[PDB]
Amino acid sequence: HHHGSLEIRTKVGEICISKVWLTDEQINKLFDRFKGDYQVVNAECADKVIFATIIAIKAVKEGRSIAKTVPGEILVRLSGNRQIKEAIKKVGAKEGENYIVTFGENASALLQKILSTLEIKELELERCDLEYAKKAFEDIA
Ligand SMILES: [Mg+2]
Repeated sequence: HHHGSLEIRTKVGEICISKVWLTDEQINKLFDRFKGDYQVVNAECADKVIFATIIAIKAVKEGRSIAKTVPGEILVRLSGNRQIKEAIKKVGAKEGENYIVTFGENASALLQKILSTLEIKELELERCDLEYAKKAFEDIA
């Protein structure tokens, strides 16, 4: 824009993700034990989780987020529901296949820590097909 302005950063830092199997039992222990820079979501494929996480990190940083924390804002952005309670219903962790995403300075170690400590089984990361990725992008960006 105007000559002399920043300098506006596109990068949000490292984001790590794994598709996992979680029992209700594992989901309980996860939320009780871990309080940091992660979220667990029930999503169709990985790309949309990454899009939601990027937007959530940026919106929080810019003070333009709907929810007040990144984990809350991931749920809002991934679901498209401004009400956190409604977002949780749609894309919150559910017994079965989930994605764990971590972000911030120690993203990779945190993801490893969650996975290792809870002996969580990883599944093949599933990419969104291009049709879905197009839709997810228009929905989120
Ligand atoms: Mg599901």
